[PDB]
Amino acid sequence: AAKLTEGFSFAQLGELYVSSALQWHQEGNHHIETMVKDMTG
Amino acid sequence: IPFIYQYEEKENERAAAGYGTFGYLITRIEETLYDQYGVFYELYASDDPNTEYWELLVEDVRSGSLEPEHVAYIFEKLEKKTFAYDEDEKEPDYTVHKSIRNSVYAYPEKGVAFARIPYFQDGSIMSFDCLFAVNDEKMRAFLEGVRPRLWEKSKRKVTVFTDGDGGTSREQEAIVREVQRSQVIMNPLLKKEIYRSIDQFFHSDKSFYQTYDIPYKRGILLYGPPGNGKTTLVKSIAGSIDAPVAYWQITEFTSSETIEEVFQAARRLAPAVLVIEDIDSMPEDVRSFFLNTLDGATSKEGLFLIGTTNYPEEIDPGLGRFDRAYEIGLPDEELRLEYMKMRGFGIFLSEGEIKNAAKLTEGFSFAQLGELYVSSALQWHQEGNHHIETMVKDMTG
Amino acid sequence: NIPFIYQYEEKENERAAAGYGTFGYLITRIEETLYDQYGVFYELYASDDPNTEYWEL
Amino acid sequence: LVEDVRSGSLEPEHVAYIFEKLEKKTFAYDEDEKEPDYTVHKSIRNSVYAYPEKGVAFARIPYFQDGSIMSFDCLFAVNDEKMRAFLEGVRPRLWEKSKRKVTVFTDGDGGTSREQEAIVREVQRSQVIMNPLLKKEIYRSIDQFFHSDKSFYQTYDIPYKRGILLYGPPGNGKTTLVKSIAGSIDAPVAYWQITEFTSSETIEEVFQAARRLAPAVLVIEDIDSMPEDVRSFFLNTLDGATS
Amino acid sequence: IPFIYQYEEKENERAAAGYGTFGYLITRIEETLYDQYGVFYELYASDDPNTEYWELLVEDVRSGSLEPEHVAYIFEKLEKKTFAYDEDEKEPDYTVHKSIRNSVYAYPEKGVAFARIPYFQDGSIMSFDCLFAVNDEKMRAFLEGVRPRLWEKSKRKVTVFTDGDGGTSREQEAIVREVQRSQVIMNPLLKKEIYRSIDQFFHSDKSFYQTYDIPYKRGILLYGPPGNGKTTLVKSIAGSIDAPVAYWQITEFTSSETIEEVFQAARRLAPAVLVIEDIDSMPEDVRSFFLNTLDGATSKEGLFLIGTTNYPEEIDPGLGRFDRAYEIGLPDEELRLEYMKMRGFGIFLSEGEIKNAAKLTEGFSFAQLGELYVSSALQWHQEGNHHIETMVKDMTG
Amino acid sequence: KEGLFLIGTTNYPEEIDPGLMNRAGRFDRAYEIGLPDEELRLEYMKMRGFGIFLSEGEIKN
Repeated sequence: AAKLTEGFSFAQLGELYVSSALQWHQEGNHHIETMVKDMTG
Repeated sequence: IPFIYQYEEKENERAAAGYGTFGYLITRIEETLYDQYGVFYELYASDDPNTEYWELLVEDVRSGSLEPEHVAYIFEKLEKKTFAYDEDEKEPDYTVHKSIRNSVYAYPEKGVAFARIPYFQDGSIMSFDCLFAVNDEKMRAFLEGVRPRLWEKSKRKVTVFTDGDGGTSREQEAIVREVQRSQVIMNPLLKKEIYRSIDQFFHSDKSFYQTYDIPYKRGILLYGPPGNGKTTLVKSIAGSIDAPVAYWQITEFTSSETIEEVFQAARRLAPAVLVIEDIDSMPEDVRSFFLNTLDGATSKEGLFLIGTTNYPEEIDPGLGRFDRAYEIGLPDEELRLEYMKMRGFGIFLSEGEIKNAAKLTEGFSFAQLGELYVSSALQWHQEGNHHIETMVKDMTG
Repeated sequence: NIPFIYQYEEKENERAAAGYGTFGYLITRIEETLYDQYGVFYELYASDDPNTEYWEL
Repeated sequence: LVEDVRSGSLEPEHVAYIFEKLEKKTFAYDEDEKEPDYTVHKSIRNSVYAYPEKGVAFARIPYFQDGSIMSFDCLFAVNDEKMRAFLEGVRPRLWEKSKRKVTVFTDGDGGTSREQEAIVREVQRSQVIMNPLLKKEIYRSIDQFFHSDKSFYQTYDIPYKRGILLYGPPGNGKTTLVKSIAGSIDAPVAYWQITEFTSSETIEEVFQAARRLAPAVLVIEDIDSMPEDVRSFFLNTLDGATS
Repeated sequence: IPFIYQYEEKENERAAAGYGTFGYLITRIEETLYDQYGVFYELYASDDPNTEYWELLVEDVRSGSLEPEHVAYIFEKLEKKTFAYDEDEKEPDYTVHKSIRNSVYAYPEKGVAFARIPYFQDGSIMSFDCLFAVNDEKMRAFLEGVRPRLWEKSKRKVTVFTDGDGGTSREQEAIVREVQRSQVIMNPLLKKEIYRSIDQFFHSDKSFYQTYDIPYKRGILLYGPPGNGKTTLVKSIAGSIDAPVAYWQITEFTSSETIEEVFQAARRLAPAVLVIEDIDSMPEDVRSFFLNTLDGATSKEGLFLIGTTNYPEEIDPGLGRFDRAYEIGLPDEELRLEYMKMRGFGIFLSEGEIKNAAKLTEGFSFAQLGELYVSSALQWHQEGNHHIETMVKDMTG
Repeated sequence: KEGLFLIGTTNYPEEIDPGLMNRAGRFDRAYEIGLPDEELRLEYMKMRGFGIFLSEGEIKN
């Protein structure tokens, strides 16, 4: 994920963290790469 | 060493002005509370500037709650009755009940009592708001309980802040229409995503935020082309949340001063959702200051901000300083079809007619589907005939 | 037992409340007058009403 | 005095109440304050307090005026030398207390507003992700300025002050770097909020208040948003060195 | 002819409100002054609006001067002590001394006495300022003496006027640094010329102005490219003058109203030098009015104005309405060398090194030579090494 | 009752409201106050006091 996030700010990594964590907490998996693409979207 | 003034005061001239009446009333208020409850109430505020729990008192009395008990009137010949009716508010209240001014009330289980003591001056009738308690521990527990009561009460209401020349104006409004989550017409994939934040923030235990060490706040921006119904959507989202909702109406009077007033007032209802519609209407000289309240070194927690803009360009120059910005486009066919069932086309059309009308309404905004509904409704209510295919083709052209 | 600086004790007519003597007498007389003409009991619902609408009616 | 009483500090000592039937207790809870304080304690109005070791006492004497309740703030001392020494101790006391607060100045219509908050989320230096040699040097100049000695600035008659400017695209640790400073240094930290009401009058109030806190760190977020008709005045204020 | 009001007044109802206390205090103040000094003081101002000599009284008491004698307290139980400490001023004063309010003071040689009589109202404690004298000739000589005392005291200070929204704010400051004429680094030929005016205006007998019939005022403009140290120069000139110095800080609040306030306040310290830095920062709508105060039909005397501008173009459109405008260029080699000895390069460099460094600093501003000094100082204080030739070559590039 | 005599001054006749000029009310005549010629300069220097330190020839020069 550090590689996939070239050009991210820390605040963006932090939004990535909240969104993954929510997914992990509520559904039992994180989907980290989809969310990286959602955010470039 | 010498003294110019050598006059010697009679002991009658030592008396303190106003204290003879006031000390007498306080003594009698305490004697009366003892006679009725068998405990000793003490003064904790002789002219209380706080208004929050005094407004809770009045609403408690007005609404016939059991908890506050009328203990005594102060002056036999001042008012013993009052009414809620104030001609300046949007929604009149005609409730008649025992007066607050000229009365002593007690919350006997809480150990806290209230007296609004009348007096005459210049030239109106004013009052000292006096607060009593049986001991320090009960006084503190009462204060600690104020905000949770205000919170529960504001779930049941919507609070509009309208910025004016002096400052912002707070206005509470009845939730005449409750909003189920199934009535939020929106891209399903993005509806799912937003509600992950919303449900965690408002409809779950708060431990999540401590477990992952995540600031307890959020700010999302909803943007898109005009007429896409962004405003009706945000109200619909807000209405699905089991927490007080506050609307902030930017005006031409919005300054960095109204901003701080509104955010401090919303933050008193935390957790609360704060709706900011057309944040692009706010003056350019406060926008730098505004974005700092959301992400600066002294930004605060407890608020879920939701803003709408037609010009994402101008709000968040980094487009990014809101947490997420979501595009609301025009509705595709399935959204158009949900809309038509929710708005009540099924009144006058068969399911085939709805499915068809969803299919023919390509490029239609939600507003246009609404204007279609009203115009199609009259015809069915005027002519027994709806003529939607004729009306969609005529509204496009 | 924490001392009190102020120890003067008040004679009973120092407890009189400013302006209430005139005001309460008037209210009382207005109630008696209304009773004498209509045989029903009127009481105060507002001692200085800020609403203007029904006053202008 | 209020904060000393509110916090249960050993001095002052409650000496007496003034009126038997005015308040004996109060509570800090002010709904117009962002941090609700629910502490109940002995009343300030209607009480006498003494700092026996300092020889100074306080009475907030109530009285009635136009209906409403007011007070005289009466100050007592045992002698002139005690009074002076007490006064001379006020700003060192406020200095210490300000190390454990953050001061925020927000420019409003009249002028600036001071509020003392605690940081909503504290930030240690280890949570600041940054090039270590950039980090090291930024922290070293701050840490040298307050804890090395001023043998340099006095020897060479150089005013004892410094400023650094942090810049870059948002969301990469500027704010985080700043917030890491309040916890991390033995000196107060003040934030200055520029607004559309920022004026030369506003700039004077802030530096006078900031210099009363010195040695301190003064943070000016978004210094670009300072209005144009006060920039020159701001430069003059910076030059006028209280060291 | 008839009279509506026929009520007949008891002689007790003729009494004048407040006069019974006041006349009693004045009588006792006079009795007490007689008992102590053996003369009769009379009231000359019952609530004096003048503040100048009342401030001289307070500073006299505060500074332990012998001249004002404490005569009596007014009320036994009001303050007998006070302190100078006011948290609103930049420089706190911790002096404790006898109170002014609640006291009677006399200048017995002068024959003038002061009483600040306390009273209670709304709801604070205020005072009547009462002024007494033994006769009219002494009263007048006292008044005539006020301005010369204020003048001597303001030599020892610098007064800053900062224009604000309500009006200008006067601020007195300690002369922490005295400035000898040899520390004014400046073109020698023009230094000589300016000081001809200055020495005549401030450091000589004033008869010159009457002998040649020459208005007793001056206004010079100092201009040049930015960074030429114009501001540090004018402060250095001002600090060499044995007369009160007043700084006027134009702000965005400067109007024709602040102008008149500042000039009338400076003119009270006449002869005084009035420094006006960056007169080009003043609003264009008051500039016509401003130049009239210096040369119009009702312009006044007593002031030596010194202004600085980077835009001589905009200040004095006749470029001429100031008396002289002098260009301050960048320093040539000998000025650069004086600067380096005055600022303290000789701490860490040999004379050869100074001479050399003056030679290599062509095109250097005074500020740049200053920034060179600080950066060269650390190195010598950090590395035992200065490396000026390396640092000049690096600062140019 | 009885008569205001107005005297207006300007260093910028171009910026004058033209309505002010050549009316009997308002300003009916205007005069230019220009640089002094040599005879007038010499007159000014004498009354001013240049003769205190200058000779009759130095002043003429």
